[PDB]
Amino acid sequence: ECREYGPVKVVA
Amino acid sequence: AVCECGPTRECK
Repeated sequence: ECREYGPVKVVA
Repeated sequence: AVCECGPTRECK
């Protein structure tokens, strides 16, 4: 599952 | 986890 916040995107 | 911001990327 990944999340995108503004210009940054995280994946876990 | 790892996050990517623009052309650069960072973890933790």
